[PDB]
Amino acid sequence: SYAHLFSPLGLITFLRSAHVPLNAEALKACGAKYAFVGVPFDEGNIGKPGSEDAPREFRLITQEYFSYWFEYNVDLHGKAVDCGDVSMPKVSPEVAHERIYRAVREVLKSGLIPIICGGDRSISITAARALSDHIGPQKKMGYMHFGAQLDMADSWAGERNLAPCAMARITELPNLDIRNVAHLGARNAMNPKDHIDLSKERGLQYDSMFDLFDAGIYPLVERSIDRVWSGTDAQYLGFNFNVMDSSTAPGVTSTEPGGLESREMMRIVDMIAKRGGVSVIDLTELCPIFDISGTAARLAACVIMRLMASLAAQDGDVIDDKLRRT
Amino acid sequence: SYAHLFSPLGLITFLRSAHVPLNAEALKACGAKYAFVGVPFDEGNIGKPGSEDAPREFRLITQEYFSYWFEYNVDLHGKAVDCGDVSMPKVSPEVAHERIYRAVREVLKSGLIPIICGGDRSISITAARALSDHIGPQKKMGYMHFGAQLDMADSWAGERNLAPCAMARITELPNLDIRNVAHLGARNAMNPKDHIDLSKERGLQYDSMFDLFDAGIYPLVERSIDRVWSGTDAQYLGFNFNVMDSSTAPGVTSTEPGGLESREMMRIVDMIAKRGGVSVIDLTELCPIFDISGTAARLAACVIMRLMASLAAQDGDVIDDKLRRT
Amino acid sequence: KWQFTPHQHRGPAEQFGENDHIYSPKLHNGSFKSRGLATFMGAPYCPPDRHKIREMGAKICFLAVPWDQGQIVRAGASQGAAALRDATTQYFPYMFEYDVDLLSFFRVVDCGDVPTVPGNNIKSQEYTADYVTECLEGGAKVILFGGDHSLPIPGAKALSRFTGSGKMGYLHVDCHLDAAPDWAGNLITNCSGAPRALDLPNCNARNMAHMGSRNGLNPKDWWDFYVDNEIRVVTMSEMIERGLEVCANEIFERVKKDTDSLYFTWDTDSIDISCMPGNSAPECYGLKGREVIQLARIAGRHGCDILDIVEFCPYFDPSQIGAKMTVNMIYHYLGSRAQTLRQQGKQ
Ligand code: NI
Ligand code: NI
Repeated sequence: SYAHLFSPLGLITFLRSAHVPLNAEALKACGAKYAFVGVPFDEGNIGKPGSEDAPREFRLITQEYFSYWFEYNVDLHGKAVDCGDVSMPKVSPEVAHERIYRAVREVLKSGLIPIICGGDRSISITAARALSDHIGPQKKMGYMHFGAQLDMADSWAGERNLAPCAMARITELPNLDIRNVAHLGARNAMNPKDHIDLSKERGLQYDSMFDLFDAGIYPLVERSIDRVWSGTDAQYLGFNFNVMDSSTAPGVTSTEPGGLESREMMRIVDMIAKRGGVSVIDLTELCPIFDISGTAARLAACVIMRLMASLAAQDGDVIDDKLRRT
Repeated sequence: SYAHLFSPLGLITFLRSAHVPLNAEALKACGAKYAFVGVPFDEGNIGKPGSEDAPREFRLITQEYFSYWFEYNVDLHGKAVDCGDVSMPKVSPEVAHERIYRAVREVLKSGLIPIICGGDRSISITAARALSDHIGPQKKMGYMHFGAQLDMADSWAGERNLAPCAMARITELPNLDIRNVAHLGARNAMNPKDHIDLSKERGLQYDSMFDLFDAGIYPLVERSIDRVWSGTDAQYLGFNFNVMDSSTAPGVTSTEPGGLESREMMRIVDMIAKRGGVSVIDLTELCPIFDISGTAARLAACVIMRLMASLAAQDGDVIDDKLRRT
Repeated sequence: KWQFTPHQHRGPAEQFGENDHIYSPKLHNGSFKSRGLATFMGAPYCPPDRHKIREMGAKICFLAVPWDQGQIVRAGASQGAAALRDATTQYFPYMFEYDVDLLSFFRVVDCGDVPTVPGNNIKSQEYTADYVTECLEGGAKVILFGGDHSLPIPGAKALSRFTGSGKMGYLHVDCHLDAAPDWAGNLITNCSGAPRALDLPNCNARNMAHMGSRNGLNPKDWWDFYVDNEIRVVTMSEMIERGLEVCANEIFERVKKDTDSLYFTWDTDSIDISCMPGNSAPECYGLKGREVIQLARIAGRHGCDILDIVEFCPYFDPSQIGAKMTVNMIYHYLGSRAQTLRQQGKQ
């Protein structure tokens, strides 16, 4: 059935996906490559509230798009499923995190790529830890995060697993070599000195926005992609869309002027897709209460959907050209 | 008197311009070069509702501007009149289109350039037909359109005159050679597989948004301007402002990331005005309901007024720069 | 005297560390979620009095001039300062891009707001002039956050007086030319900043400049003022053609040449509507985000005696983008200024 490719004849899910339960067997069998996983978890957020509503609000925007992307000659129909939201208590983060852990492990047991939508930036700690444990100490993982904040607090308010500690915890992962870690977009003053000092002590080779502009952007991004994907067995890719200029991403926890514009992030996605694979896609810190006509949520959506599309294009998982309507 | 050019000593119309009935003889005497015609018709639209209030909201924004454009040393006072709105009947599309058709024929007989503010994109089908019929089969028409969507549905939901069909209808017109047709902006996934197929089959050389970015925009726009204006006796220019980036025009029916910035369109406007004439100007799919600050409407207003100012400067219709308040 | 609490909160879980304000908070979350009683940048409060300023050794005074009733368009700018101050809680006073602790480098203080006399442009502007005068005379450079673009009239007068027999430059960055000789007979509205500056005895055409104009809310007289007085205007067209940096450095050279002081007024409508919807009269075809930050970096390399930022209206903005853009205009100006001073071996 291919009517969905063409102009019409005449459960809120990611991309109008089928629900599959969060079971390794069900997911193995469902035929999709990606499993969307909502994580409306909020309690590592040190700044303004609202990211709890992001997984719902992200889902809605994705429903408006057709599944066929003419630019890549790819159809996304059935390439993803939605496993719903991870079930989590409030006012109990330890348990919350262990539930996120188990969820992500399950999806990776299935051989499907989890697409994780937060919620606050700290969910990536657990998610990344999942991937680490999932591939084992015999294998090498790589990590790339886009964002304006380094999130290299060794602790924050005496605590170890908050959003601004994300990257500090992630780079302690046994099988992630600091050489396979990339962080792109850091700028402005939500970046205290101890985050710089810890970055320097560990050899985190972050690509500040200023570095990026000086390099005409794409060349530096290319070198960072190379370090993350070269000689690694699995790659985690995360987004904080405050990497983007405020104008294109107002609706985020902590917006930041002077960042990437939409077409640049779209160039970047194609450059990532050339490497022909990702193990985990995350996005966090969308914040619909602060959005202007869904600008930010729609940007996030196009980014995640173009990446899926671009990967499929690089796989040669395209549509037969010689197919016409009714 | 040029008192309106300077700081003051002490209806709802496009540019605070005089009203003039929708009448060929009145318009020929009135002195202006352009006639604004609102077309608050929504019933080709299958997407989100709102386009029917754009003519009012567009008129209102244009009230806030001075007539003088120091960049071109042009005054727009008396260059436009406002003919009001075409009288939309009650859920009767065929008779609605018949009325628009007659409205456009009327303005064209006057000599003046209709500015057609929609309303939905489908109004273009009949405005373009009107121009076609005006010039007749002994003459040659050109068509240029800016949009994120090709709108090349031979039929949609088993209908043939809906917004998504618009180009398909327009490219059937007998005196519009496909070589004199341009379409600029196509991106993302509101473009199903048949819109492409049909474009390939009829020889429509659309310039997608990313073709434009790869060519540096302006060189490819210039070639497409050339195809439309060179050899033709009349030119239709139409704008859907989802050609712009989301952040630049949120208030449109179908906003899309990865589009033009405002400065890129201001330069494209000057490139168009260098050809020193246009036969019809349309804009459709402004959707003010979902736009605080009226960002999209303000952008549309500046695009149209700058085009008016730029054509005048090309025509040498400037004000005497030696003039002083005193 | 110059004292503040790192991460604001006093009481049982107060932090005392002298550098705690440039580090991740230790005992609690500071002001990052809940504003509390935040001053600009968490700086000590200091009355706009020349003795107190001088006694604290303050080198930068933040002073809000919320007056928005000198305006021919529409009120709202009076709410700007409050959103600015709130937005600073979302930032540290440390800037890794320049490696500078803005707060301790400048001993910045928050001088509160200038009082207004509603419906009385003349008296409110005299208040502003008096208030700025206390900051200059206390030995500090000044950040003025508007408020209406009437703000450079009392601002430039304060700096002109203080400059004495010296010479003063005046740079005006804006969507609008703001050179009404008068507006319906009124000399001192928000659209006459530049002519009023030119009237000052020690501010000369050759050290004046405008940047950022485009589109058509510029009456011909505002243009004619620049033409007749031979004042460098760099339109938004020229900035884009030649490069922000090239144009910027050129006009900063022009307004600093053989001057003792510089007045730099920066209207937020110079910024593209996509980045700054919360504005008194917002306009497309303006500076992008990265460009705003670059122009502020450039202004900081050069230095000014008074920076004013105006016409920010948070009421017309659903998000934090406007307030945070405006924080960045200031913070990048100060960071760049500190970096430049440190390399020169100076303050
Ligand atoms: Ni101004
Ligand atoms: Ni202005």
